[PDB]
Amino acid sequence: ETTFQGLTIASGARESEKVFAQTVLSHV
Amino acid sequence: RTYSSLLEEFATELGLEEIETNELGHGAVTIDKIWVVHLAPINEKELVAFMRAGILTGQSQLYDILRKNLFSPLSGVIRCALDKDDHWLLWSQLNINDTSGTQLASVLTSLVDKAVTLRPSSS
Repeated sequence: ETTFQGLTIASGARESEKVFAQTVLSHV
Repeated sequence: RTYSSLLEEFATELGLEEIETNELGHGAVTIDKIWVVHLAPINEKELVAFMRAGILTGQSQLYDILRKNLFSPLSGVIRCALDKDDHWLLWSQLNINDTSGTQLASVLTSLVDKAVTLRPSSS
């Protein structure tokens, strides 16, 4: 975790968001 | 450039140690604890950066977005889809070799800004 141009940012995501991404990516 | 070296560049640009990716190269950054920008290769030459934003506010937004959904000579252009629940899905599609850590960071900040509204660094 750091600060970048006013945003707090970290590598990673909650699992449901990863699931959502997996869904979108699997339908293109 | 490779996909993985591009992600290294992007991590360094942002000041993170690493943007981890799963088996298929899917990675993510969490922004202000709540937003998530996802990164993935989509074909041999291209990647995407994308996020789910909020529910559509009204018919007015659909026109606004469609009036702007025009071809561009620029790269890192933010485009907008709707998901099945009328949430905005904000996305940019980029060439792995043509992009930089800096442009990816601009994409990230533009994605986040849109959501709200709805080699050395070149910053």
